[PDB]
Amino acid sequence: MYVRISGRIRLNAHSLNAQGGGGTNYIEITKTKVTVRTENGWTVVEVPAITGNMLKHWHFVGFVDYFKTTPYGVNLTERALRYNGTRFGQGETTATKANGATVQLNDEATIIKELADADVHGFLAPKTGRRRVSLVKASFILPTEDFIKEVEGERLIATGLYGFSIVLDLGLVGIPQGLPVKFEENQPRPNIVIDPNERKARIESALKALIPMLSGYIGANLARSFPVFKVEELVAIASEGPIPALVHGFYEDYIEANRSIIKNARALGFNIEVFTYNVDLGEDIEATKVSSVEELVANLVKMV
Amino acid sequence: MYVRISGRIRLNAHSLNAQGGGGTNYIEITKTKVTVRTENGWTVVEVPAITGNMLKHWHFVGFVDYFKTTPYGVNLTERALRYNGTRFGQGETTATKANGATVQLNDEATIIKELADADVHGFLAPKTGRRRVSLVKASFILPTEDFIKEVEGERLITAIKHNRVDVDEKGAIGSSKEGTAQMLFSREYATGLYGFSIVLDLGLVGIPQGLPVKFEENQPRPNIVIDPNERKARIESALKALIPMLSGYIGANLARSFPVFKVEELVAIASEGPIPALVHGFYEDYIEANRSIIKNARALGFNIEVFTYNVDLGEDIEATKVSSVEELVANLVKMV
Amino acid sequence: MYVRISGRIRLNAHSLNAQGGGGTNYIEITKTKVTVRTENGWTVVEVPAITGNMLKHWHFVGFVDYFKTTPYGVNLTERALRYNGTRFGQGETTATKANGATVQLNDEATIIKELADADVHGFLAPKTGRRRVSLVKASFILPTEDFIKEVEGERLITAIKHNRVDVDEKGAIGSSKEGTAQMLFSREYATGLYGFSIVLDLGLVGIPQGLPVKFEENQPRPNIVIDPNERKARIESALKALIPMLSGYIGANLARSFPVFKVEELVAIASEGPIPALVHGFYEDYIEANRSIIKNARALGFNIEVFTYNVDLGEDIEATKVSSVEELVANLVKMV
Amino acid sequence: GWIRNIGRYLSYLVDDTFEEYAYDVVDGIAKARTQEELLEGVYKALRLAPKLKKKAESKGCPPPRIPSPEDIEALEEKVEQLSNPKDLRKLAVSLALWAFASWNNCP
Amino acid sequence: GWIRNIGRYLSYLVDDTFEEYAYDVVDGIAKARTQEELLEGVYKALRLAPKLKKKAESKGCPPPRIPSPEDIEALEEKVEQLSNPKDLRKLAVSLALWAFASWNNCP
Amino acid sequence: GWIRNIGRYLSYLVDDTFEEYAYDVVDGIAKARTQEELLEGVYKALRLAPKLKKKAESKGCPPPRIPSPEDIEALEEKVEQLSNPKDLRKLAVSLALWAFASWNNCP
Repeated sequence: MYVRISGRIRLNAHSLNAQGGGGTNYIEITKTKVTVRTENGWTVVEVPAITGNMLKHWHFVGFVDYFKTTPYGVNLTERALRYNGTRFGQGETTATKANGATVQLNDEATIIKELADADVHGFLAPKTGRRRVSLVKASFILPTEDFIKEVEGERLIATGLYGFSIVLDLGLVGIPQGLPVKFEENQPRPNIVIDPNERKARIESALKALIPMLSGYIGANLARSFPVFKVEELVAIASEGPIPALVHGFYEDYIEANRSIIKNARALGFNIEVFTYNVDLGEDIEATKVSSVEELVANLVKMV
Repeated sequence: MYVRISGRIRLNAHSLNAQGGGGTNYIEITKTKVTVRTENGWTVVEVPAITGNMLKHWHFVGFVDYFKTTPYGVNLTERALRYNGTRFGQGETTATKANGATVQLNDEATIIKELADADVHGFLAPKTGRRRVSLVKASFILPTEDFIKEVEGERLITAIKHNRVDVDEKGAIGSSKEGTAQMLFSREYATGLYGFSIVLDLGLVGIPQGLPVKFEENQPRPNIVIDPNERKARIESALKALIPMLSGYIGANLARSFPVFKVEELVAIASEGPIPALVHGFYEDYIEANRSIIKNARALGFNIEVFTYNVDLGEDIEATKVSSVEELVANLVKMV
Repeated sequence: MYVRISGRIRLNAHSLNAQGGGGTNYIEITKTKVTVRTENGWTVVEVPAITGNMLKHWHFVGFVDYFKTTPYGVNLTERALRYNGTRFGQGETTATKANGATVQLNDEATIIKELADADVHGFLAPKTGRRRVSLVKASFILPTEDFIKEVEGERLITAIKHNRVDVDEKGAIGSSKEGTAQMLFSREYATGLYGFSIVLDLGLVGIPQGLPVKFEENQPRPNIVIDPNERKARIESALKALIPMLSGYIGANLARSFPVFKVEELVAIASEGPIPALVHGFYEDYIEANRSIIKNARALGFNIEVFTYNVDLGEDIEATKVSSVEELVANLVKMV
Repeated sequence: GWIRNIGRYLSYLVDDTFEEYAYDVVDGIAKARTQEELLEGVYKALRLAPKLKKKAESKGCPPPRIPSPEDIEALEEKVEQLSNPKDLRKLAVSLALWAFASWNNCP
Repeated sequence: GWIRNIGRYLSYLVDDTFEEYAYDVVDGIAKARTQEELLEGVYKALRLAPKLKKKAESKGCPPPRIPSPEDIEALEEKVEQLSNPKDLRKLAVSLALWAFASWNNCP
Repeated sequence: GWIRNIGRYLSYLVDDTFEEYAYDVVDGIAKARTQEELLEGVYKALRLAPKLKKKAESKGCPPPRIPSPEDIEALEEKVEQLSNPKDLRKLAVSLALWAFASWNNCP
């Protein structure tokens, strides 16, 4: 169920990702340099953008906020209810839960089973050496090429049109990194330590954790800024197994790349079905048109 | 079945190939120095780059990922399941099978029979000295010099400072005495366009290095020890392990960065017999070298066929204009 | 057939010919000191370089690779198939063919009749004392003098550290008591503009050194023990063995490094008889020396064929402007 | 005196256990010809002190005695009074005098 | 005399039953004319100690006996107590007696 | 008296049935009127022990007997107490004569 979502969103009057500045009065939004051809030689321009760290943290908080509803939310770390980006301490050798139980940091098959954040977003254990790769990968929300090449100035400082290419490889959740696949008698099966129903519940929870993503709940300083949020266009791919990653919206000729990859990916013989919003993606391909966000995730959780 | 692919790919706002920083708050990207003509005497310029050892590492992980799906995927070591690039340690006198069986480290014929990953990637047991050359070789990923000669500065590094917040059950930041596991976690990003020249040699897979070819009656034939079905399955797996190569699965720290990726331009040649290595996409004028090195190869009489994307390469050469990388994989698997 | 090729090439991000740091984690590339005028008295400088033993070894490798495809590829040593550098050791009084035939080390005429690798690259058995001077001579790959004197620094070593991360079956980093084979393994990398002058002498292939010329009635003739068709096959294989040199198949660590390879310029002289050696491209001023030597050799009456790539080489001298490296081999081999 | 401490520190850089080996810095210090090379080698050697301090408690070994600022501020004028390399070379090997001592770093 | 242990170490990299055969260091220290070259050659031979330490257990031989510290404090003032090269050469080359003999190193 | 063994060793590089004819080393032994050049001649003589080691078995005879360690620890205090060159000549010329003889080195 390796899902990829990428699109263009118009962000107006946003002050997300404050640099801090050491607590001084003057705080400025961070700058990242991006290269654009402009047909007269590649040139790098500094623009305001959103880093992947706070995007991933917002994915954390959305997941934990919309995962408490299910009755399987008992197995949750107390650091998650406080919306903490830190997962484990520098010198912490044990983990405690909301009920108050104690969990050791050995036999990763148990860390994956009795922990929630560690299973879905990975974990790092400096002492015992336990480590799990995060199943969620967040890109950088960069300004689109057309707006930068046509603005010919207007430093803003922000506002404009940005793009996102969020990707979720949640097909391995609930399966420990130690033994991903087990062979009974010359037959591969997924070593799902938890009962299948909890694995499903994690699947629906992760799929519908996208609600506080396109609703204007991204970034920092939301208590005073609340930028005008409006989804312009998006495209999503679900598939079932390993598929090529969807391209980000920074480039201008992205429709052609998306349609080409979808069509020839179907040509290889993969169960490829694409969801579109404000993107034609041609007519010869089977692209499902969705005009909002709620029915998109509703259809995403249809076949879980 | 030798695959030669090279070209340009654009990677922006990326932190591939982090140096580590020695376990401190400041972690940066490894940098290398490269010579550029600049039309006024060759000069050395420093720039972040990508080492090819993790290119081999993740071609390995793609190999195992796309080959365990095959029915013949039982033939693995336990380490390949964990996606670990290490193959054999100094004290490893035996290898544990994926299904729980045990194998020794002698009679390389067997080591390539029941093991496929070490067969296609080489291995080493220091105690007994068993050796196999890796059937795949990795090129270094470097920024194309035609862009370094244009940036005239522009260090490519941002070093954005983002800190992790940690509080106790009372919502207190704390101080240094309590620890609180509060470290700055400062990491730098890079952007631009790089070149890739990953090269694959699938003609020698499944063949012992000691006795590549045997003679029954003064005639040569390859020392095929396994069933050709497993051979073909390994060929397909190796060729379609390129899918998580030109999709955005190169480098390091994919969980938080996930660099934006697109294929700027690519050229591939396959043939059947030994062929020269193709020129890198690092150089500005690589296209002329490519067209020459393929047209002359055709002239001498090598059954070489060329696939192209984003370059015309002229009109006198029969070049297949591919559309992307996975349909390119289909085109390569058309021959087997 | 005395062919001489020399020119300038660029090598970047390569760990070729690594000294290994005396067997430790820090592995470093071999360095050589060279003298440069600097118009103020000759001064020495330490720069990394690649020795010619490497060049001769992969010349042997390419010769084997391009000779096994020929129908006469049976006549090869069993160790040549596995790319063994050594030809004969201390205690081997006999040799084994690819098919397993036993061969004595007496009357070297039959040795070169039935071995082909030893005929072209020489051999020496200390127990029997039978000697053979290698018919190919290798020049050292040094960076060009002008480039070295133009940088006044920039040692061209990056010292990129790249370790091995392994955990136990539970996923633990471990400590020194358990070992875990965790090292640092820092390796330094080189870049620059080098020159090459690999030369081949094919006028004595298939002829024993004891009596190179036979007389029937006061008339000289070459003493070829083998059938002449095998002589053409060996000559063609040797000529085409340089294909995996100007493409990036030179040096060690070909799996992870794969040096970024291209030819900046080159000059070749083929001729038929003995000719003066082509001067090395290390010197910044080898071009006018080359044109003077070829012009004077033509004046003396030497039927030399001159080929050039990226070198004007004057206008009066009849030189064929080649297009690539492999078609240059085609030009060399039409006249056999 | 005035040399034992810096040599003990440099031995703490590379010794038995303490799996952080960097021979490049000490090699460059030994072969340094000018004052700038010696200064940059000293700076590179001193840059690794936080790593050694962090690794001190990672294996239970006693913490390494960090060289005092007095030593480096004294070297500042003890190197910057010479005119020829011949007189500094032995200084370098004096700096390397304790590179491979049989010190009881972790008794 | 503090010479025997350093001779042991120097011969550990020249003697038989070891695969490291590079006597450039002993030749360099033997041809010593000034203060600095003898020290740098001796420490060049010295830096190969971890190779010996990690290769001794491969063949089952006991680990090599690294020169004791007192030896390497004692070497210094015995070199700086002299100024004439005539006395310098004796102590520069006196360590090469022990490099070549026929004792037992791997019982 | 720790002289026969070193004489045998000096013979082994001068005697027949070998390939290595170094009269320079024994000549340097003979005409070395002072301690340091005595030592240097000894070093040049002992530098060729591995050549003898890997040359002896080529013709199958038993390997040569290098002087024992005690043979080496005797020489230093034998020569250091020598003050005037008058008796310093006696040892040098005696062990020089011990080089030339006609015994069976190895069958």
